[PDB]
Amino acid sequence: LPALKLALEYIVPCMNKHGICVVDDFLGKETGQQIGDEVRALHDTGKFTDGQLVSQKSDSSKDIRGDKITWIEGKEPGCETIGLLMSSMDDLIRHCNGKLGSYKINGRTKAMVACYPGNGTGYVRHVDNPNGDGRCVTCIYYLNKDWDAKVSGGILRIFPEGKAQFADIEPKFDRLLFFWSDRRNPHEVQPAYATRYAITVWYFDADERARAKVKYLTG
Amino acid sequence: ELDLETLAPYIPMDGEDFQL
Repeated sequence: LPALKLALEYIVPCMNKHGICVVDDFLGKETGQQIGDEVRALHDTGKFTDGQLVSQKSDSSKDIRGDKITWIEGKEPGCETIGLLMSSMDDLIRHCNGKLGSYKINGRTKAMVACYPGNGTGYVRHVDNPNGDGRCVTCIYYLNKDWDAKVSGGILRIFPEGKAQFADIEPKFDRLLFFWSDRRNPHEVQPAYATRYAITVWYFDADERARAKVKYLTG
Repeated sequence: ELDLETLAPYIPMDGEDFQL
């Protein structure tokens, strides 16, 4: 899809008005399937490890999030289509430069490839960036062909602040989602009863990320 | 109130971030 039009005429107004934006059929079936195969190859070869939290304390991470993950830069062998996904995400964000709130987006995390391996795993209600670590936009791509949420669950429920309805996002094949990462969008992954895959990148606001890095580097 | 960072998904704080 042409990035300029999609960014400026849809993603920008949707993000500013609602803080959440869904783009269905982002890359098309062939590319989505190739991504699914690359992800399943990562799973099958033991690459995933338990998802972790910003601040680890007495409780097991698995009491909080039951997913297993790996980080992808985009250039690894066997991850070329994930890299194309990431570049397509980046292209949309670059065409949004300066139009997403007051943020100035100069960078992002690596891609987090995540799997909830059925069995009722999920993620308790939480905020992606509650204390100002730099993350301003969460971008997620779903690649679950044949997902039937009424049976397998796995719905991402977002509680956008100040709204009269919450937002239920099925983890549908080839769906791209953006939302503000801060406290405006508490959210949860409801229990999944089938293997559920998603790829996430978080985009950074330059000034907030600089302050967060200064805090980390000074203790 | 609960420290929400104990529920937030980890990202690396060191190294670089990917620059756009």
